[PDB]
Amino acid sequence: MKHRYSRNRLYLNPKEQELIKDYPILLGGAGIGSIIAECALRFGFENITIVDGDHVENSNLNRQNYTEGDVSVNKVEAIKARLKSINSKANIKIHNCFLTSDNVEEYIKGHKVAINALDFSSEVPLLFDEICQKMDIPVLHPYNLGWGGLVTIISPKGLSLNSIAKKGEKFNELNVVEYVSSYMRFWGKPQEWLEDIIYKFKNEREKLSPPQLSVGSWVVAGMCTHILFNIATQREIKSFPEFYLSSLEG
Amino acid sequence: MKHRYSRNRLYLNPKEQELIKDYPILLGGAGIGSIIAECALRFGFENITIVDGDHVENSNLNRQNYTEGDVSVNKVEAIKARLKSINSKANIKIHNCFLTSDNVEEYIKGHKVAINALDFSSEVPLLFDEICQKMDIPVLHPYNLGWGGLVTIISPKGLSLNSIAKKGEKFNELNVVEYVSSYMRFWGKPQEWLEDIIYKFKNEREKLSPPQLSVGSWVVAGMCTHILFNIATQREIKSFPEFYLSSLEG
Ligand SMILES: CCCCCCCC(=O)N[C@@H](CCCCN)C(=O)O
Ligand SMILES: CCCCCCCC(=O)N[C@@H](CCCCN)C(=O)O
Repeated sequence: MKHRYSRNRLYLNPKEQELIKDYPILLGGAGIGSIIAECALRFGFENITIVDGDHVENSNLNRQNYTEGDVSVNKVEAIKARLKSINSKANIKIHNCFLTSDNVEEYIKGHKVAINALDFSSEVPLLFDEICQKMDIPVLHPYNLGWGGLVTIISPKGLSLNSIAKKGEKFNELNVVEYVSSYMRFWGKPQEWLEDIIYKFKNEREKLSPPQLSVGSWVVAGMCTHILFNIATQREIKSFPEFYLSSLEG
Repeated sequence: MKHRYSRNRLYLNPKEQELIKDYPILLGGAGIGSIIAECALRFGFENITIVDGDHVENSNLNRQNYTEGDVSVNKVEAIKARLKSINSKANIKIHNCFLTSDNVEEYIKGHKVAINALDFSSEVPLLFDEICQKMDIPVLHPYNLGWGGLVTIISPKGLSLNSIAKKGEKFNELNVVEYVSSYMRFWGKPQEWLEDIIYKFKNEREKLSPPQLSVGSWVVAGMCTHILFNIATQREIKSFPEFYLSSLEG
């Protein structure tokens, strides 16, 4: 293995390090995804495509991979600068574009795995998954539950997130999180912290974006890197409606 | 709360955000601690002292908070640059020196909590904890278990790591990790992945440094930030001999 991956030994053999080096990852969303990209790059995944159309905002600094100097810059330009300072020989391809129903299929082509970190206020979070399923591309959905990291993998031949959507209202991250907490309580392991923050968020007078913490960003980035390593080396993983939830109490 | 910590709301109230802002943290060791430092800084902990005498090497980039440009610079110089580019008004005090029996007490004095990330090949890992107990400074011990993050907190009036050290034989991180695996198995939760890497590492022909992965580093950084927040806000915590273990498998 290379001197950069020296301490990866025993956990990974030389042939696995080689395999994940060129494994093409598609990253939709450079918010929580900017933390995921660094952890995955340092692990050894050197072929990452990042698509995001937002700019770096002040409020990102509590949980995303940007600096004071990055504010007002395209997230994709900023995270590529960061990633290429970690690994100059890395293959980091960025696109400062929003995903739409018209362009999303062309971006997906050519990748072996995808990470759906798209805001539900755009238009294509679920269509993205539908297209990936058609192409044998498993999809990681990472969520920042503040204290917890949540990941579920949409597998090509399995259920989609549609199963938790009601046909009359739009579907966002609050539906996934309400699904997860309800699942946990039903099966005898309630996450009262998660139920508490769901309750607090719903009863807010003003309508704001969900809160997120650096802890959940860092934990979910670790989970994704492990899941990516498992998919690339064809080790077993749980697919939706199953999920991975990781927190200080677990 | 500044607009930088805007998305921290509900999880933290404004009075909690202010408290951790000036909460003096001592971080001994800027390796795994460099990942911990960023996650805690973005969370709102703005008063961090970092002590480490090593320089940045190539093998650090697979799991530590450094870049190719940082290589050959004092780890403490690199991590202060990284952190201060995230938050210019942060109070980041560094010391480019190894801790010894003579200097370790004066570094500890003045902090409310400490993170002992000191290599067990130095002379002061256990003495570091003893002084903190004498001063009512709880000590977090974070460990990188590859796929897992492990944190144990030494509380001032509780058991120290001495309890698992053997009178007469040398004590290193493998003793801590072997206690955790044995403890988990004792309780019917064997971590066979963890037991596997211990076996592989012990039966290594050559004597090398333990492997570590970016996955555990990112996970343990999140755990430490949650634990730090709980200690500052006087929320209950688990003390050694109990510990926190977090992995995808759990
Ligand atoms: C009230 C507590 C619930 C918190 C909601 C989760 C918010 C979140 O994790 N949002 C990601 C987008 C990923 C979505 C993938 N379908 C981001 O803002 O990057
Ligand atoms: C064979 C598997 C066992 C792995 C050993 C754990 C190594 C580790 O986590 N070492 C930290 C130092 C923190 C120590 C705190 N008392 C570092 O190298 O930063």
